[PDB]
Amino acid sequence: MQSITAGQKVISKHKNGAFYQCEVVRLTTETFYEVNFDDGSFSDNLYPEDIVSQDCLEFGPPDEGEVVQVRWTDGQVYGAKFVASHPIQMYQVEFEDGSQLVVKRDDVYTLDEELP
Repeated sequence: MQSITAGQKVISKHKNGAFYQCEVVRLTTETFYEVNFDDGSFSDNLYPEDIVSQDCLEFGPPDEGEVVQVRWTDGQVYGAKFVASHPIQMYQVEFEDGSQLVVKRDDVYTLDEELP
């Protein structure tokens, strides 16, 4: 399948929920953290700044297995153990209204292809 490059016109969903033509402004790598909470539940999509026991933006990820504290979706702090750091290629897109999103490869379509 096709690689997508910066400056290409593509089709993707706007924040309102409908597909429009947009432009790829830049390619980015986003780094997600994976953790096992103390109750045994698992998260695969934490950001580095969500670790509140150490400064991961300045010093990089925890060691595999390391005890951490996490600021969660409810705004509370929970104990966890660090599992892994998972980098993903993403695509910053811009619509005619000036709005922007950062999205996964599977959310972008070429002008020539059938939707969805």
